[PDB]
Amino acid sequence: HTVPRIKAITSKMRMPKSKGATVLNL
Amino acid sequence: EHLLEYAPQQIDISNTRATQSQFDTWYEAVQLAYDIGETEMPTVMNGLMVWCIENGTSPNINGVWVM
Amino acid sequence: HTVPRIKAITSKMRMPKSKGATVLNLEHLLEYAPQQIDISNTRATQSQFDTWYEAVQLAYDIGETEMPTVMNGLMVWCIENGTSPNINGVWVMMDGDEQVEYPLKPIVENAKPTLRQIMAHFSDVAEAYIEMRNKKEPYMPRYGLVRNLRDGSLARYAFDFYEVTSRTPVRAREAHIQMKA
Repeated sequence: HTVPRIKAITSKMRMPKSKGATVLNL
Repeated sequence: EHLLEYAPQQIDISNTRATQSQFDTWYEAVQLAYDIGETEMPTVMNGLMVWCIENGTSPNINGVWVM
Repeated sequence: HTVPRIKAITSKMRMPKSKGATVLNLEHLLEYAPQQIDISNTRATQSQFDTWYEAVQLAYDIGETEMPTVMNGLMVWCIENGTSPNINGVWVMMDGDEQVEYPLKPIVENAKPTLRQIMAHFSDVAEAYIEMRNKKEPYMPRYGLVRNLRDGSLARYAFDFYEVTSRTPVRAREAHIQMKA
């Protein structure tokens, strides 16, 4: 009796990266 | 011979109701899209009938239904 | 001497079933009884109405303590006109025999799915306002006014965004057949 709620899938954003390091300074 | 015992229910051979295969595909495909466990889906379809009584059966393709 | 009674044949109901398993949950169904007002295709969902009400607040830049005033005139304005106006334009309110205007672009653009289907939240209250006005003068909304209609008492049910439920009088319920013909 918890009336299932459709799970929300948050598509993780893809920071540009070089040599395993983010380029933009958030 | 076979005709004398071939007596199916009227409920079964109709042009209104969908075949058991087509209903099975719809019920399974909805489960994959919503991603809900089979033990909890009875709840979801429990509100689907109630929602479709209060409205039509040809709504907008894009939209939501409320429980 | 038992006077045979015609036997009763109970036609067993046919639960929908997939892979030999009932789909409906009979337990939950016996207490799942929501209001008719809630599950409708006319009224917008509480989330969509929340987005519209919040987004309008950001666009107009008015404090939440004063916005009730602004929406207080929005319903009255939409009774006197339709619910599908020009995207670019204004709606008028009133401060003591003077006009103040507000842009109509934010109101009619953040109204999903349509302004009628989201402003129908106000349709219940609008009956109280119209009845109050009609108690001091002959009041008729301009929509039903110019819809070939002539009845006076019915005017409580003669605006564009009226939603119909099981408690509307038959005279009201049969009316919308002719106006929306």
